[PDB]
Amino acid sequence: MYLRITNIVESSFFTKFIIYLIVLNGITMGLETSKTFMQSFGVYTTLFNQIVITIFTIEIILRIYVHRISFFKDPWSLFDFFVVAISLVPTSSGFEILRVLGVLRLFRLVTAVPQMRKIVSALISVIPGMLSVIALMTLFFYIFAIMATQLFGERFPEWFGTLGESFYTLFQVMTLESWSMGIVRPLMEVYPYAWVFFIPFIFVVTFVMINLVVAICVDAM
Amino acid sequence: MYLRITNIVESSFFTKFIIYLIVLNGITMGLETSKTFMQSFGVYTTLFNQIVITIFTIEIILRIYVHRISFFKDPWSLFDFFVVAISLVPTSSGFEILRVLGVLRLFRLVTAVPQMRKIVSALISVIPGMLSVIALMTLFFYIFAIMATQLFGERFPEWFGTLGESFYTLFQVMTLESWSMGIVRPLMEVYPYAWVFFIPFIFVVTFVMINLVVAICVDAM
Amino acid sequence: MYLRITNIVESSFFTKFIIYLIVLNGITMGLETSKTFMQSFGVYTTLFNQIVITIFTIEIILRIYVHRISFFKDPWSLFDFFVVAISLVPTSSGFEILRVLGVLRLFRLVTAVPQMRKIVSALISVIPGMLSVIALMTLFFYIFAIMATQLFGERFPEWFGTLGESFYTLFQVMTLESWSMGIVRPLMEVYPYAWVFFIPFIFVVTFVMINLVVAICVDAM
Amino acid sequence: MYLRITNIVESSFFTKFIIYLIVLNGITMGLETSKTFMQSFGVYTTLFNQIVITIFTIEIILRIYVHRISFFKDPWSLFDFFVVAISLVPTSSGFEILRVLGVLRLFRLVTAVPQMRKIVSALISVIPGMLSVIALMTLFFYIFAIMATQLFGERFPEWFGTLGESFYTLFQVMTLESWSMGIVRPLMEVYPYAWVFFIPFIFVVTFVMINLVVAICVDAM
Ligand SMILES: CCCCCCCCCCCCCC(=O)OC[C@H](COP(=O)(O)OCC[N+](C)(C)C)OC(=O)CCCCCCCCCCCCC
Ligand SMILES: CCCCCCCCCCCCCC(=O)OC[C@H](COP(=O)(O)OCC[N+](C)(C)C)OC(=O)CCCCCCCCCCCCC
Ligand SMILES: CCCCCCCCCCCCCC(=O)OC[C@H](COP(=O)(O)OCC[N+](C)(C)C)OC(=O)CCCCCCCCCCCCC
Ligand SMILES: CCCCCCCCCCCCCC(=O)OC[C@H](COP(=O)(O)OCC[N+](C)(C)C)OC(=O)CCCCCCCCCCCCC
Ligand SMILES: CCCCCCCCCCCCCC(=O)OC[C@H](COP(=O)(O)OCC[N+](C)(C)C)OC(=O)CCCCCCCCCCCCC
Ligand code: NA
Ligand code: NA
Ligand code: NA
Ligand code: NA
Ligand code: NA
Ligand code: NA
Ligand code: NA
Ligand code: NA
Repeated sequence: MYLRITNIVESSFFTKFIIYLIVLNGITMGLETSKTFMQSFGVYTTLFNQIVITIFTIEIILRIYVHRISFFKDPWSLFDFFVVAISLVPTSSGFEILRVLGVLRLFRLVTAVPQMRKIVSALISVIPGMLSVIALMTLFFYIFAIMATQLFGERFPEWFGTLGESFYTLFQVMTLESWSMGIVRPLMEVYPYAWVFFIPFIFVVTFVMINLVVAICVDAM
Repeated sequence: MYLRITNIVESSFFTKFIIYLIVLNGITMGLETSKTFMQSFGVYTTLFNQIVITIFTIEIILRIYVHRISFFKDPWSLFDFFVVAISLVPTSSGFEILRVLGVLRLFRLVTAVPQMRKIVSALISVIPGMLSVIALMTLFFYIFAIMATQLFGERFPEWFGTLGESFYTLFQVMTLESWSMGIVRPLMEVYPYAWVFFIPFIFVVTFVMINLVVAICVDAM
Repeated sequence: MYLRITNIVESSFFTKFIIYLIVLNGITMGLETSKTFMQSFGVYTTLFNQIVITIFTIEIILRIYVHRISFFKDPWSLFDFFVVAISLVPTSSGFEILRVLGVLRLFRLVTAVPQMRKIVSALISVIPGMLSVIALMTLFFYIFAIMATQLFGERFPEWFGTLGESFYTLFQVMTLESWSMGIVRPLMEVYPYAWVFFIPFIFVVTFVMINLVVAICVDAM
Repeated sequence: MYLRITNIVESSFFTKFIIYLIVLNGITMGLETSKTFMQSFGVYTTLFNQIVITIFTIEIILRIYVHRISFFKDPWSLFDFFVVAISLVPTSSGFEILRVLGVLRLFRLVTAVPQMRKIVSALISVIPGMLSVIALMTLFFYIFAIMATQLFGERFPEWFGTLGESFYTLFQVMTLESWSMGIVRPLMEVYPYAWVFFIPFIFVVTFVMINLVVAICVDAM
């Protein structure tokens, strides 16, 4: 019977039907946002959702027999697998984080549809030639996060009280968001030389970012 | 008589006259801004405006006889047509949006003048090789807008109470405007892990923008 | 005697002496910033300044005889000329704007020193192949400035009350500075669809900027 | 005995041991951040730290005998030397800046590990072909800092009262952070034409940054 199901799974109908459900489930997910819609067509949509996930677990099961070991060596299938399993976890229990991560299954639209695969693939293939710079950056943040924590955390707990708060804050400074009016001007009211820490930080982190972007421009070319 | 008008329309004088009215109408539109100017030369300018639009409907009518089917297959002509038709709708009725969309006819300066067409054309031709990325991005926002709405909308209605509000807020975050001091620091006062949602969002959305620009740099070359 | 002065003007000493005064005057200008320095060495520096400008008017006069018509066809000489004339206007009278524009003479360091000329020249030569885009942008701003003025100026005078205030505000939105928390969120409290005006504005203006930068990247390459 | 130590120092074990201590010290530096961890394992970590720095002074001393004059002509060795010497200065005395600059020794991970050297080297080699532009920029800030100080410092001391304050504020404006809502809108309430100073400043400074990046894009290619 292997070939009988294999010709189902491999068919255009099968794929088109799945893509059809993605778009349908996607639309219905946005409708579940409205409190109004849910007081009317609430149960309609709730049952519709348990229907789709069933059709998708079957689909994933059918796909696995047809592909066996090849399935679990396909990034796109693994994604499909993990995103459907997330969606499988019971409505209650633990936390509702899982209930929300369910919406991630709309990314199956990238999986099921080629051309989307193409862009995602292109975007991703750029990432390996970045990891050395990313690593450098992460070491850099880690070193300045520790300095900021022990230089400013006592008198500025919310922003630098903790290694994590300092990472967060340093990230924010990197995006240049309120770095002066909101963080460094207030800091200087106690520590007039705080600028000797953040200006060089901003220069480096910006300089790197420019280089990182240049990398992708030159390397893709 | 066809050719008699065709030599009018196709002439150098004709175009130069029209461009002359654009610049004249454009200048007059900026003066209609001054409350002072309107209490003096109010009626002067109001009559001048109904005159020009008449001259432009004639022009569009003349252009259509001379070009017929070719006219409505010319992007620039269509623009000219639609931007003049907007301007034709009566002074009152419905809303005053139409009175304002009238000023869009100054983009007729781009139509009437070559060299302008060229740059607009150059800018636009870049857009097809972007739609896959734009599509990816739009799906991306939609998935995160839905997550944010159901994760933050209850306790943060202004920013995430509604799918549209979440789209808006997520857009703002993408521009990096006040994303931390204005949105994510407040959110974390209730949801200490909100940062697990917005930092990866900012990374992805930034990464893409960088790639999108790299695309245009490499692809234009 | 022409050649006698021409060999003075053309000498290394002459140029080196002038550059020496630039750096000296530049340093002294920063010292004139200190209220403390001026209560001590105030008169020392004040006389020193009238000395230098004299040496520079002579220099410009000497240079003109040696170059005649060629002088006033040299951008760098013209700059040198106009920046020294600004500096010549009496200490009082009219406004003190002139007293401040004097510091612009430190840009003579770019003039007098080659290599600086080289970078400035390189930076400038890029500008012609931008003017079509700049023109487009300026028309664009002008059209949206007028729309914003008549859509938001009544209820938001500070930001859109006037064509100029609208230009200013639209510029600010373009830099993405507080565009949402500071301008468009407040606007939406009265005009819930204000977002239909500013989001498309931001997209266009950003898109253009990206293209403009791409232009310089591809064209220099 | 020279060669006896040279085979120690030059060995694979030796380097691997040192990198092992870097990562160990780095990890331990991040734990010294926790107030909790220090009341427990406080002395454990404090002793561990004086141990490592000893091991590193030995290492630097061993490396110097093996390399002599070549050592102090190696950028990476010099860094190693200076970053370890910082770490040597006694726990108290003067200020605690030295205690903090100690954490800079984690950049030893860049020294000790190849591939890291490569990226740092790649990033740095880009800097020479920038110094002309940096120089132009520095002159530029200096001229405008002086203008801003004497135009705005009297009525706006916090932001422009002093040449250094003006440098700081002008830097912030360059990052575009709150330049309008936070600095130029307030300034205009007293000086309605302040915009004639900051808009052209923002244009020039932005233009240059764009060019500077274009330089690195074209020049790296
Ligand atoms: C890799 C480059 C970036 C690394 C640069 C790190 C430099 C850190 C700058 C210090 C910023 C503020 C730190 C600070 O503690 O505040 C200023 C202190 C004065 O306060 P402090 O003495 O700490 O005691 C606090 C008492 N209170 C609350 C009443 C002020 O007094 C000072 O801290 C003065 C600091 C001036 C010397 C710093 C210049 C050294 C640059 C590093 C050179 C080697 C690496 C490149
Ligand atoms: C490639 C094309 C790009 C065009 C470049 C755009 C440059 C436009 C600069 C206009 C900026 C002036 C705005 C301003 O100063 O405040 C707004 C004022 C309102 O002041 P207000 O006190 O209410 O009354 C003015 C009194 N009056 C009429 C006797 C002068 O109201 C006015 O000033 C109205 C002045 C409007 C003149 C605009 C002329 C631009 C030519 C347009 C060329 C293309 C047309 C399609
Ligand atoms: C590679 C990226 C790494 C992250 C991927 C997923 C990792 C999942 C970690 C999540 C674990 C912690 C999240 C969590 O506990 O939920 C926190 C809240 C839900 O409310 P909750 O904190 O339980 O209620 C406290 C407030 N109260 C008591 C006053 C009601 O809701 C929140 O704000 C959580 C923040 C959202 C993050 C949860 C995952 C969404 C991220 C999906 C996209 C990530 C990149 C693609
Ligand atoms: C290529 C290298 C890049 C390295 C990647 C950097 C990622 C580091 C993530 C650290 C973020 C965690 C920060 C955080 O959660 O809050 C700060 C806490 C303070 O909390 P606290 O309540 O005060 O006490 C902690 C209790 N304890 C010790 C028993 C666990 O204090 C701590 O959590 C201290 C934890 C520090 C562990 C850091 C390990 C990073 C390895 C460094 C590798 C390179 C070394 C040269
Ligand atoms: C191509 C760029 C075009 C601009 C180039 C130069 C054009 C010169 C136009 C200046 C004419 C108007 C300036 C002016 O009136 O001075 C305004 C104030 C001085 O105080 P003032 O307004 O007289 O006092 C009123 C306040 N009160 C009564 C309470 C004391 O001080 C100010 O805030 C004026 C704002 C500074 C602009 C003056 C020129 C400096 C720009 C130099 C760099 C421009 C680009 C390189
Ligand atoms: Na301030
Ligand atoms: Na703050
Ligand atoms: Na805060
Ligand atoms: Na807020
Ligand atoms: Na808000
Ligand atoms: Na506001
Ligand atoms: Na305001
Ligand atoms: Na302020």
